Amino acid sequence: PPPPPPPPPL
Amino acid sequence: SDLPAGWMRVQDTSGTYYWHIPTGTTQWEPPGR
Repeated sequence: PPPPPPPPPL
Repeated sequence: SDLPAGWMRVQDTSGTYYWHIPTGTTQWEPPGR
């Protein structure tokens, strides 16, 4: 399946 | 559709952030309307 959205900034 | 073209709202445990699909940018600040 398509990957999870990118993570947010730190 | 309440965000500028290309943006989506993502929820995580700490809150909601924003993802710009064309670039892969993510940010905490709302990208506008």
